Amino acid sequence: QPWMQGLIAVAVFLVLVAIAFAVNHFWCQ
Amino acid sequence: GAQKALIDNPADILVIAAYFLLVIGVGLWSMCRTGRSMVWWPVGASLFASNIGSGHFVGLAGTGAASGLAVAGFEWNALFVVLLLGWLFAPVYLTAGVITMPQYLRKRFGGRRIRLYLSVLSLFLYIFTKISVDMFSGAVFIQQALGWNIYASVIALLGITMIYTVTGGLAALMYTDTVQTFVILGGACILMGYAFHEVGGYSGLFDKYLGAATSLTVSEDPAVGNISSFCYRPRPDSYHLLRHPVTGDLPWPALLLGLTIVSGWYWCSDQVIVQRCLAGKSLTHIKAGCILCGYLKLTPMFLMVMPGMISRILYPDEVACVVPEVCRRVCGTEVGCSNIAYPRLVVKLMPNGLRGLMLAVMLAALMSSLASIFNSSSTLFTMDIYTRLRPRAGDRELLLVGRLWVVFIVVVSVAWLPVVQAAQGGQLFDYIQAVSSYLAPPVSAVFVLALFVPRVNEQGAFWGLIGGLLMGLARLIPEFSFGSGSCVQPSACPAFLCGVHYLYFAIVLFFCSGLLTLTVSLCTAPIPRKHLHRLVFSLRHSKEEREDLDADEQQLEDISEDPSWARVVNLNALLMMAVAVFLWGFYA
Ligand SMILES: O=C(CCc1ccc(O)cc1)c1c(O)cc(O)cc1O[C@@H]1O[C@H](CO)[C@@H](O)[C@H](O)[C@H]1O
Repeated sequence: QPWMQGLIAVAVFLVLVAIAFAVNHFWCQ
Repeated sequence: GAQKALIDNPADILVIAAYFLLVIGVGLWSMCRTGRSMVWWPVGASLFASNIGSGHFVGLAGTGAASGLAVAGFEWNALFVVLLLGWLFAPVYLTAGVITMPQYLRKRFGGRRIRLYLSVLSLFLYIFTKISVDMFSGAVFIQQALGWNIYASVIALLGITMIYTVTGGLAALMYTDTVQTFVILGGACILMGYAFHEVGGYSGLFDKYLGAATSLTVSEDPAVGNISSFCYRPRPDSYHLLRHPVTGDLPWPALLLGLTIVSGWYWCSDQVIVQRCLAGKSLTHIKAGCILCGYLKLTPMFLMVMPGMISRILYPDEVACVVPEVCRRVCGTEVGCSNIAYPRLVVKLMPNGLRGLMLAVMLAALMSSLASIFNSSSTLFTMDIYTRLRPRAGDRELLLVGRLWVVFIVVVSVAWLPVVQAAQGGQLFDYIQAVSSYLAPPVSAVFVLALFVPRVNEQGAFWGLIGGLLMGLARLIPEFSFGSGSCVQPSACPAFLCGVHYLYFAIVLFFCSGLLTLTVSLCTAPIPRKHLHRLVFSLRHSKEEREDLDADEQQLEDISEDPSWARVVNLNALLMMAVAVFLWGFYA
């Protein structure tokens, strides 16, 4: 289905922002 | 010599005439009449419309008609790049005290060489990318409306352009630009509505495009032969944004990593983009407008690309013509014909009255856009390059050479006009983005190294720039010269050269010139730290007085934000990006 494909894409992207925020908190104090 | 053509009923004649009388009206009025202050919403909307020009409609619809949905990819890269203007390239011009990236590279490296070179590069990217593309888009609209050769059509688009400039014109811009853009987006929404009605909805477009192919598939000229169904039938994947990495027309890898290299250079370094971007009262205003302009990067996909596809379904014997004889008979070029998708759609769907308004407004825009770019190339040429060659200027004399430049670039663009016509198999999009993949990525490398490697000295930047032009020209010239041909008659240039996608060559030219910059850089003397403050990212919060590199040749500086409004703006960017990504995931 296409809307499953959309929710997969945004789920990956929120994980991507979580990797970025972990980098900013942990490796960029 | 015009009769019973869909523009020749006088509803539309009266409407076209009325609008080009009202634009000269605003202009003569304007002749006799005579950094901050723009707010989130207006400065977001100026970014949007900075890129909605008849050249965009032509090319993005055309490539829609040719390739399916994945040029829409283009636009959805744009909104991530505009965000990164609003967050990375907009603070730097605020901290440095500059406006132009030429002003930044004068403060950052120092010499007159890099200003000189980017100036000459900008002349070639207005002749290749702005002037010739705008002339061509006018020619197309006009042909589909009133059958006329390319040459006769540009004679006319330049006639009305000269009497735009001399009768007010660029003086009376703010009034005309606001009203042209309002009625382009209006017109575009109505015509989209009509396109989706005619195909029989959204379900109609999707159930009808993958069979929309032409009936004429044989050539009188043998050698061409019985044309293969690979070429004439639409691409088997043309409902998807993400294509094969190697056999895709617009490979995924390429779109991501390589449009950023090229779309980045457009949003970081355009005169209009940065001039409209630095009108906020604030970085918060800039950032929040740059969020709204993302929400306006998804409208084009419906407004521009899907109508190209409905132009293929409705009119396949013209838009999707394959045979070299039949293509010339319909669009004037053996190589293809998709370029006519959006103008053919305007002429043949929009009803009497409205039809003329939409043709008038798409034509008054190329009048404005040509007049803008003639003025801009004239200042740049008149100042940077003549002054250098002869700094003995009678300002009268200078104003001649200012006027004689515009003659030269009108002529060289019109000379170039048949290369733009059959450029990438008859795909204006691909030519624009291919010229910009051969010439931008060096400058992309030098600006992303200038701003994040403080070791990069002036020797570095210059030879990075010049070593990127030679690799880039070792493909841009060779390709526009051995011909590019098309699906039916493949090109001739070899694939040691023009095999790989142009966006993949942008990625390689980015990293290649980058390493030239780093290596020449580390074999010469460094720039001392004292004249680098609020130029590199390592030194933007320095608060230390610096002794400028342009100041050696001479003898709105706030990034404050309310943290409550800054939390608001960072939230709205992350919501917008999640919305964008879901729309991408849906059409992948
Ligand atoms: O066309 C506009 C829109 C003006 C506008 C302002 C406020 C608003 O609420 C709606 C519209 C515009 C702009 O906002 C900023 C610019 O710097 C230049 C603009 O004009 C032309 O935009 C063309 C594309 O539409 C471009 O090709 C051409 O060269 C350029 O002169």
